[PDB]
Formats: sequence, structure tokens, C-alpha cells
Amino acid sequence: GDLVIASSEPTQQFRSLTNRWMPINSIRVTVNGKRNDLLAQYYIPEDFLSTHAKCAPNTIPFETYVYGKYELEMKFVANGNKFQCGKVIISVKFDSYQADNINTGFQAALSRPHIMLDLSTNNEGVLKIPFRYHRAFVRNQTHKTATAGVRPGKFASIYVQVLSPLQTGEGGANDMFIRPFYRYTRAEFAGMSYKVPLT
Amino acid sequence: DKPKDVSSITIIPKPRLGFPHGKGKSDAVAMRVNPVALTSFQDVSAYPDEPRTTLDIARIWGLRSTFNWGSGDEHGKELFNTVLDPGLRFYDQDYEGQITPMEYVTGLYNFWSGPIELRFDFVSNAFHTGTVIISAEYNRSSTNTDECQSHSTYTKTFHLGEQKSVHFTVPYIYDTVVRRNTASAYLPVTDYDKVDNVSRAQAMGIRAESKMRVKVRVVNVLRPVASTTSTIEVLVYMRGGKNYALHGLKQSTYWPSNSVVPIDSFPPDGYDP
Amino acid sequence: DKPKDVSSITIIPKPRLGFPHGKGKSDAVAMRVNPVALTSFQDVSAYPDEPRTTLDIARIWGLRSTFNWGSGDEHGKELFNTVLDPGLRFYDQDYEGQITPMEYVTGLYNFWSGPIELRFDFVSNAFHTGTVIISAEYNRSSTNTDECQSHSTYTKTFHLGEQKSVHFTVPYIYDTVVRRNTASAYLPVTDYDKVDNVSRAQAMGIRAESKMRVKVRVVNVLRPVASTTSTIEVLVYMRGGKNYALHGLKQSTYWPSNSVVPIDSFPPDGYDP
Amino acid sequence: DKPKDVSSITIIPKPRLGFPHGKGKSDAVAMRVNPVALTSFQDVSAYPDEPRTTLDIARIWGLRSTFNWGSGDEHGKELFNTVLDPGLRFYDQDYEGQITPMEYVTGLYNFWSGPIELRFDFVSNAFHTGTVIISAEYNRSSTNTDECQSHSTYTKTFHLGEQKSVHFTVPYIYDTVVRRNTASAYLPVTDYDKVDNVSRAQAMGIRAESKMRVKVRVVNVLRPVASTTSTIEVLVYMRGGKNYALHGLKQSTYWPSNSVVPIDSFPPDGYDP
Amino acid sequence: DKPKDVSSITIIPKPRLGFPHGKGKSDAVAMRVNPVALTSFQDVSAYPDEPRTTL
Amino acid sequence: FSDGVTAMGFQSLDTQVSIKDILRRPVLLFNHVELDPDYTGFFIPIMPPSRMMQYKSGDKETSFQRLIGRTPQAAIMNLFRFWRGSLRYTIIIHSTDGHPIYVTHVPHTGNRVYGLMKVNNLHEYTKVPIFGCGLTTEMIIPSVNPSICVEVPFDTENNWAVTFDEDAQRNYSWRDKGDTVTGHLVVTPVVSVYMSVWVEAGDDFEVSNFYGPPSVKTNDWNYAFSDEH
Amino acid sequence: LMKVNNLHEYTKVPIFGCGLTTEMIIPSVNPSICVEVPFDTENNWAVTFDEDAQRNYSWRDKGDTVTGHLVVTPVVSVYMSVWVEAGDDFEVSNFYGPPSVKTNDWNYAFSDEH
Repeated sequence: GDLVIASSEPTQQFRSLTNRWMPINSIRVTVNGKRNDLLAQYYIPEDFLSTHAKCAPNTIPFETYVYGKYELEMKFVANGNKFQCGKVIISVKFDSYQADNINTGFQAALSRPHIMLDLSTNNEGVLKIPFRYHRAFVRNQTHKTATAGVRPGKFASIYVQVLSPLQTGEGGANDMFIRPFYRYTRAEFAGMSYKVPLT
Repeated sequence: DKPKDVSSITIIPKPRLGFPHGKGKSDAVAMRVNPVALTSFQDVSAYPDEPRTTLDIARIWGLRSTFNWGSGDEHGKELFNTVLDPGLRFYDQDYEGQITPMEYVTGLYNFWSGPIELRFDFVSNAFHTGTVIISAEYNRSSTNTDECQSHSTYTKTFHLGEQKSVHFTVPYIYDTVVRRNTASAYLPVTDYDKVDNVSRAQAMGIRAESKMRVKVRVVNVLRPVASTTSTIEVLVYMRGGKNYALHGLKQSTYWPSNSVVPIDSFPPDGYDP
Repeated sequence: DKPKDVSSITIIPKPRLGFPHGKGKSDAVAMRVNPVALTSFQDVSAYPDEPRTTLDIARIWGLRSTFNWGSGDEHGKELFNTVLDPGLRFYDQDYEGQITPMEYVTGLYNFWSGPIELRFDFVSNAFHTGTVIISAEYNRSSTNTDECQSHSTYTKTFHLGEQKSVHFTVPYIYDTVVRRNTASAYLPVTDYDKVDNVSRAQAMGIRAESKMRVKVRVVNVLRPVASTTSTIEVLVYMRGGKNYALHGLKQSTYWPSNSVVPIDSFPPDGYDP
Repeated sequence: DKPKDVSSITIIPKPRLGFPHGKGKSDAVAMRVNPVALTSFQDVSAYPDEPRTTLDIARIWGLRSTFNWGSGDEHGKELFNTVLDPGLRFYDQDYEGQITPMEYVTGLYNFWSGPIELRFDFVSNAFHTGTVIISAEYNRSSTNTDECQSHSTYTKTFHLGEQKSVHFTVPYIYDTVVRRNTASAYLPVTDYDKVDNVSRAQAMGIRAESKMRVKVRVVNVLRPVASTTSTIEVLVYMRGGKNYALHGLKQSTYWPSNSVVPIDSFPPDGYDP
Repeated sequence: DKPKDVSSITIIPKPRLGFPHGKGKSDAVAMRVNPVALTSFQDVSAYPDEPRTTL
Repeated sequence: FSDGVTAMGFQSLDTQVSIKDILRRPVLLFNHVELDPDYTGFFIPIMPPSRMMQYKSGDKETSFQRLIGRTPQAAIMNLFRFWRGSLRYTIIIHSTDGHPIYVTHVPHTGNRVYGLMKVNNLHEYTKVPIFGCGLTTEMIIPSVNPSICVEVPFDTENNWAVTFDEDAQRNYSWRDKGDTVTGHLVVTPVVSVYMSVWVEAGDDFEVSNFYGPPSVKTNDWNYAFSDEH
Repeated sequence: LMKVNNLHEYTKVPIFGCGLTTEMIIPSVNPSICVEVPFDTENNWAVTFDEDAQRNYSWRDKGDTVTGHLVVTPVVSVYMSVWVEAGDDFEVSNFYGPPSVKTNDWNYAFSDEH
């Protein structure tokens, strides 16, 4: 509805570049973790631009375009031995700008759409993350000539937290890892312009 | 021609219309050009997963409490023991944490009824095994030493194995059709004032406490393999039943204390550096 | 007979009816003999060419600006450069001139949207020739030295020849569905009072400026014959698009300063010599 | 049973109803037994010759003026000369006489339009003979010496003979569709107060005078027989046309001065001798 | 368009309605959400042996 | 390039683009002004607000509201010179008392005045009131309802009325001087009491003879911060 | 209560006679009113709350907490009270769930065992 009106020009999709999976840097899950402590948190799509996956082919169209809508999926993979046990919850929070301090609890994680990873069975989790922002579009990149009134590259936050701490047996592995993946299911881009380095 | 108007009626003047009533009719004056013009929701509207009622908020799973269970814990020992009140967590001390949505929204209504579901998830592997029981006691509590008294009440036995979860429905049997909330309907004390029996004497209501109790006991002790952990942890989730009910809007029991700052006029009040 | 009137209703008294509302119902009292008698428009009525809406006023061509173009002006040089805001001409200085009708009437509404057309007429003969480009940049401005950055944005190249005009549609792409006006919605300062940061601190709104820019560059330099002029002039006309929109009535941005005198009572106030 | 009345409406209280309006609806309270009882006109009613409108009062023939015509009066001489205003007889002096009904009732309305008929009756025998003309001049007056200027205007020549009368229609051609009354719409000065330019400066309106003139000239001189009179008299009657119009009720221009005495309480005030 | 409201009526203001009358009509204001919501007697109601009149 | 899709009716179904609907929204003329019973009464010229009623920096201080020029209605009336039809005024008394205030219409006479004024420079108006002369009138009672909405008609000889002139105070021909108004409204009090007057267009109202935007000036930039500190 | 642009006169230049939409209250007739402020802004949704109210972050996103203002203009110094309620056309979305809370209501009441 808001797509066609707000953009005079039609938006473009890059299914070959976007729909493919893409890993990021791993998550260490220790036995030293307590409840409601962050393993990880991400401000999408900025933390898929600047920090993690800089030279990914998924990040090719984000140079040139200055607006877009973003529906993602995020598959997480847990790998621990059968002599451990622990619970990790991952939720999403739409338009989380100036709202990261509050509703950040595991309770809010349960309330918001989430996935529940067991660390013994070694299950996977799929977060269908649609676009819910308080404008028609989100601004893609910051720029030194751009205005400082609008904070770009943040329409949602990911929150990876201990739901229940990891326990191990006698002489067991003291930690196990989780690898996050992501991909774009609906990526529409408006406002073509000259390319820039990503942050 | 200029004929007279013979028609008349007796009228009772009132200041406002539908001021107490949440629905019905309104005396609203639109600050628009067209008085029948309303805000459009043709393009941007509500999302279908979102709740329409406060009961649908009370149908969300929230972590009530957790508790540990070890191989040293003998049979008959009360692992879990509480008063299942959707009103309050405690009758005797301060609370400060992340309350369940059903207890949060129940804190708004004066009256509640219907069954309350518990889902016990067990943080374990497939090599932990041991039997526990779920007891629901009405009109009386049992002695902690005497398991046999608790066995007589409304119970559900679970055998720990491959499935590391169990659903449970706490029923609703009392003398009344609806139970009222234990916490007060109006508390004007805000700044943590030192309270005496004189201040307690002029309370807006009386805390009609409940002696209903939920207990979980050991039937057969957790006998794990040496290769895995001996002491596991249990998640106790909780939500309202599908026939849960609420009534009588009142002041909120709970209120946010985490990262609260009062507003000020932007930007006269020292915002410009 | 004299029977009682049992009928009654609850009523809410109000001072006026349709006082905020531009349309609907009225509480008007006619100062006439016949209360249903209205002013006739049977013989003398509106002319068909006249506008019915304020958008039709915004569909009139008005000269935004002019700029000169010479044979010395090398390729890549920004001939024209501005911020295309229908709100304000400048963000940084006083304006005093003959504003376009679309910017005039946009100065009344708080919100605007839709494409904005530009028509570039060239004051030349058929013996002037040279190529120019029309650039529309969003979310970022380009460096004046770097033409290649501007070529990436939404452009339209024109070859100067026999036709000495070109139509152009500036699109509308932003984060929001509608943009708000940069100028204030209420300014009680009338007598050009010296303004400080304290006075700026208590503004009714904040000037949400736009970084959108319209630039025209030289592709190929104007190479005229010696017989005609070397330096020509360009008229830049401007109006709202056919899908232009306005909303939210507020105090006027612009206000007449040319030949304004206050009224006085005719003819007690020294009119009779 | 005693059910509640849920119906309600917003109302705007007003002191009176149809107070400015001459027709429509009334808020009258009858000082009778039966409130619908009205005064009967079944037996005694209006007479059919009587006027229903004020225009029918303006269709009655009234003597505007008289003037004498003699055998010594040469050709070209203006016999009659005036400004035909239904508003006022004079712009420059006091009037005191028996005004025509059409000028009387026109003195009530602010606006007038339509043709104005004149009927010239001649007080003569069948042995008086001579030719006269009727001139109607707009936008300009003619010189009294120059008859030829008056001949160019809208004229009607009459040959005096057996018929001692002539009907004439003064047309209505002006810049405006309706002309306004020259005399003031409100004059609070009653007791003949000495008026200065300061008092004239604060008038309620401005006397928009007319330069339209009605003149009657000699075409051929009255050549009577010696047996009859040499100097006859002419009656100039006047009324509004059949398409005469009036609009905008205001204070009366004329007011009775002949045999006016104020009332007093009958009979306490010295009536009993 | 913004036409005038020519309709009018004479009214006599009174403070309360059905204040002396035990039945008829009421000027009651419900302290509820739904103004037409009444107290249910679907399950728990009057007993048939009980008197309806004072006679 | 693509013309795209319009945003009319996206937010809400409250369209304010019509000219008459702008003109039908009321404007404050006189804010908290005195009524003196010594004089005949307060006079209001029957004309819509325009550049005529525009306040200037450092001129003679009138009883009018200053920001009338900067209202949308006056801005629209600075595009058209011709207008015809009835107008609606909303008058508010600053009192609760029983003493009524008579509002009396005056049709097109010729003069053009405003404010509290004596008629013909007399020293008595109670015995000879303007509201009991014959003209059309309607009374206000503060104790019942201290507001009113009167509708002054278009009673004049002209097909259109003059909105504005190039100079307000110029002593040109007096017959064409009076085409700025269609008469006056008269407010007559009992005691010295405050009031306020509002103006809006009637249901029957029309404007024509379009001139377009005159020479303007602004300085609104100076009285606001940007969004970059 | 606040001055606009730090002037020392507002009677000659009132905010209610600038051009904006207005409705007047008369205490002598009816001292209450029920106005309906519309949703006139550029955003698909408005921000209810922020993690800190007094934080000096970017000014364009600062203003998304409101959809404008309502103005009350008196004649003399006089008291009032203001009430808020939802319109017929109103909607909420972007559910977060219950934040961290605190209570002490137990302390201000007797039990039903003396």
C-alpha cells in the first residue's frame, strides 16, 4: 500500500543476490552464563553491513540504493554433545530504536515472536522477520553530506539470550557454539544513487 | 406566513455523554473540515497475529518460576511449593522482576475465574530419568513430610524420559463462582511511606488470601548416568486456560520501575547545548 | 382537554454548531424576511476557467528561477543547484520577491506530497546548440567537481536545438508517505524582533530540512555561431504534479509586504478636506 | 418497570425564534383557552380593491408636480426640468408637502429598480393647441439653450388637441442592475440640530446622487384663440411601472409633521373636568 | 457544503426524570463499559414460592 | 518518469483542498474589545478578511487582530478580487448578565467604518436607538447563550464586491470607495462590556477575478532550529 | 503553560486567530467539552514510549512521540482539568509484552486472619 505511493519509481528485487543464505561470526555459549544475559544482539540490517559479512554478495545492492523494505529469515544452528543440557531463546523486536533498554527480558522474548533452541538435541531455528517500521521505508546508509536527524539501518533488533543456563556432566565440554545464518525473502529498493563503501 | 411552534418536550441537561461508558454513543467534536471524515486504515492496518482481547494476552506462555532437581533429593520431598494466585506472587514480601503476561493483565481486573494451565519443560538430555508428580490441593494444605495426603488431592504423575515436557491444567473449584484479586483496588501511597496499623486500618479493601497450593514431589529419584549432570533445572511456564475470565477494571497492581524518567518540554528545557 | 407530555430526553448543551467544521450543518440565523431565501447566482455566476480547488492553483506555471549559460562554461560544471522544497526557497536568509503559486498555496498546508514538474524554457535562437542534463538526487548530495556521482542519480539528458523547451517530472521518493512543511505553523513575532537561542528554544515546531537537490550540468558546452549571443538565459518554470497533494491547514508562511496600509473609518477620519 | 432513557442529542440554546425573520416559524404563546384558536375572518374580511403588496401602493397615480404653459413661451424653452429620483424630491433644500405614494413607500426601501410611468394631464379646452416634447437624459444633462442636445436623447413628442392627456414610460438604463436610495438609512438627529462638517463626517451613508433629468420643451408654441385663456396648467402624475421593484427595508425618509400630538394616559391625565 | 439547521422546538428543563415515579422511564447512567449491559439472572434467579406482591 | 499513485485519502478521508471549505473556517477579527453605551455602538464592515485588514510593523495600532494577513483565508482572498454571497458572523459576549445586546444589520449605504462610533455626533442614543429604527435585528442574551451566529446577506447594487484596493487610505471617488463593503453590522450594548467577533463564509458564497500571488516576504527560517543541532 | 518565541504580548496576536482549527468553550453555557484531535502526521505509526524521556538524541525522531499539540487559551487566570480517551478510530500494534515491574501492595492491607 505505502510502497507504490511513497516511491514514484518502481522498486527492484535482486533474488539471486538476496535469497541465498549468509553466515556471520559465531556465538560462544558457556556454562558461565546466567539467565537473561545476552549472547548476542543485532541492529538489522546495519550489523549485516558494517561489522559482520562486509564482503558478502547479499550486501551488493545496499551501496547504491538509499531506501528499501526488508523481510528476512534467520536460521540458527546449535551443536553440543548429548551429555549437556541448556535452553537458548532468540526473539525479534520491531522498530527497536531507543527501546533496547526496556522490554529486553526473557519474558519479553517469550511474548514477542521467537525460537527456542535446545543445546542437547541440536535443533535449528527459523525466524521469519517481516518489515514493521513507523515509516514507508528505512534509510540504508549514513553519509557525511546526509542529514543527522534520521538514524538509518535499524528497523529491528535480534536478541540471543540464555533462557536456562548450560549444564554439563563430569569432565565434559565447558562450552558449545551457535552459528547464525540469514537471508532476504522480500528486499525492495527505491532511490537509486552513486555507490559508496558500506559504513 | 409565520406560524407558531406548538411542539415541546421536557429535557434533563447533562454535561457529557458516554463519559463513563467505553462504548455506545459519543458527544465528540471533530477538529477537521469534514465532520464525518475518519482516519484511514485501508493501506496500513493491524497485523493478524496481534491480540484483540486481554484474554489473548493471558493465553501467552510466560515463565512463572524455575527450580533445580538433584540425584540426592530423596522420594517424597517437595521440589516445588507455592500459592497459585494470578493476583500476587507473594503475600509477605516485595516483588521485583519480569512478571508473566497473564498475572500482569490479571493485575488490572478485580475479578478472575477459570482453569490455569502449567507447562513444565525439563532442561535435560535423553539420559536423565526419574518420576515426579503434580498436586493441586484445595480447602487445605498437606504436611511436607506426608506425601500420602498430597496423593489424595488432584494429581498427575509424569515419567521423565525422552519427552522433556508435560502439559497440566490446574482446575477451578472454590465456594464462589468468581474469585476476587488479593491486592488493593486503590493505593494512593506512592513514595514508599512507612506503614503502621493505623494506615492499614484505612485500606480500600481487605486482602482475601487463598490457601490453594501447587506442589511437585519426587515419586522416584532422578538416577542419571555419571556421564551427564546430576542436578538439572525445570522451567515452570504458566498461562490462563481457554475458559479463563476477567471482570471489574481497577488500578494496576504492578507498575514499571526499570528505567523510568519523567518528561520535560522539548526543546526549551536545556536541550540546545 | 389538557393532557401531560410524558416524553423526555437527556441533552448536552453546546454554545455553537459546526464552528470548527468547514462543512456539515450550521446554526446560522438569516437577517432576511424569508429564512430560506439565499443569494441568487442564476444570471451572474462563476467563470469556467476559474479554479475550484487549491490544487488547481498549484497546477499553474510559475517562474521559480532563472540562470545564464555561456560558451566559457566547461563540461561538468553545475549550472543550476538548489534544494527543491515547495515549503521554502531558502533555509538560511530572508526572501522578498514574487513567489510561485504552488509554493504560495503550499505555504498554507502543513503537509505535501506527490511529484513536482519543472519546465525549462531556453531564451535562444535556432543557432544556439549544446547538451545539458537534469539530475534528481535523494538521500545524499554529490560533489560539484564529480559529475559521475550525479549521473548515477535520476537524470534526463536534453539536446539543445530547434525545440527551446523541455518538460521534466521531479519524482517523489522518501522514507515517509507525506513530507511536512519546514517553516513554522505559528509565528507570533511580527515586528522583526532580534531573535536569540532562548527565543529559538520556544519554537512551535522544528525545521525538518530536506537534503534533496536539483542540479543541471553541462554535458557538451554551448558552441554558438559568432553571429548570435554567447551567453543565453534559461527560464525554470515549476508547478505541482497531477497527483500533487496537500493536508493540514496552518498559518501562512509568506505574507504581502508590497504596498500595505491599514484601514481607517471613511469618512470621519480626515477624508473631507 | 422503570427502564433508562439512552437517547440523547446535542442542543444549542437560543433566546427567541423567528425574531429577525418576518415569516417561517414562531415561538408565540397564545393568551387564550384553546392554543390553536385564531381570530376569525369568516364574516368580516379584507376588501378586494385593497393592496396586498407595497408595489400595488406604488401603482397608484399621485400628483408629482404642476407647471404653467403660456403663449409668450417661445420654442426650445424648458417648461419642465427636474431630477427624477423616487428617493428624494430635492437634494439641496427642505421639503414639506403631500408626497406621491410611490415616493412615500420607496422611502422605506434602500434599493429600487424598474421603469417609472408619467401621465401628463393638460388643464385646457379643445381650443388650446401646441406641440411639446418629453425628454429622458442619462449619463449627462443638456444645456437649457440647446434643444438639439435634448432631441438626441430618449424623447416622445405630443401634439396638443382634443385629447388633453399623454401616457409616458421613463425607462431604466444605468451602470447598475438596481439603484440605491439617496437619503440616509438611519438618522438619529430628530430635534433639528445645527449640522456641521464634523456631524456630516459621521453619516451612516453617502448621498449617491443621480444626474438623470426629465425635461419638457416647447416644439411649437401654444397658439390659443383669444376667447379662451393664454396660460394653462399641466398636471404631472407619476407612479412605478408594472416591473417596478424594491428591496432592503430601512428607516423611513419622510415622516408626518401635520397635526401630530403625543399620547397620554386616559383618563387619569386631567381628562375628567 | 455547510447548510443551516432551521429546525427548533420549545423545551422545559427539569433536574431529574422518574424521580417520584416507581415505574415508567429512567435517566440512569450505567457505571459499566457497555451501557445496555444488565445483571444476569439466567442461572441464579428468584424462587417460585416467594411473594411478588405485598398482598 | 512514472507519475505514481496519489496520497489523497491515505491517512484519512478529511480533504481540505477545496477553496470554499477553507473560506468557511472562521477567523478572529476582534479579540476582547470594549463596548461603550455612550456611543451608538460597535460597527463591523461586511467584507471578508484580506490585505485590507493586514497589520504592518510600526503603523497605527488598530483594534483588529494582527495575524489576519497571515491567516489562510486572507491569503486565498489575496488571489481573488471579486466575491458575492452571504457571510456568517459568530459574536461572543464576555458576560453572564441579563442585559441584552442587540445586533442590527445595515445594508449598502456607501460609507465604510469600524469600531465604536457616534452617528451624526450626538450626545444621546438611548431614547433614539439604532436597533429600534426599522432595520433587521436579532438580540443576544448572555444569561441564556452569550454567543450567536448571524448571516449578513448580500444586499447591494453590484454583481461583485471589491475585496481589496492598492491603497486603503487613498481619497479617490467616494461612490467607488464604498464597493469594499456591502453595508455594516451594528452591535448595541446596555453597559460597558467586552466581546469578540468571528467571520466565516456563508453556504452561498463565491469568488472570481483571479490575479495570482502578489509580492511577499518571509523570515520564518530565523525562528527555528534545524535538525542538525 | 508556555510563551511562544519568548514575547511579552499575545492578546493582539492570538494563537487561536492564526488560521488553525479551533473550537471555543463557554463556562456560562457548558464548562466541559469533548474535542477529537485527528491523526495528522507523516508516519504510518506513532511512537508510544522511549527507553529514556530526557535523552537528547536526533531531533526528527524525537518528535514521533506526538502527532502535534492542543492549545488552551484563556481570558483571565482560571483553573481547568483535562481528560484523555481513545477515539472510535484507534489502533495499537508492535506488541513487546510485560516489562520489568515492582509492587508492594501486600504491605498496605490486613489479611483475613486478623
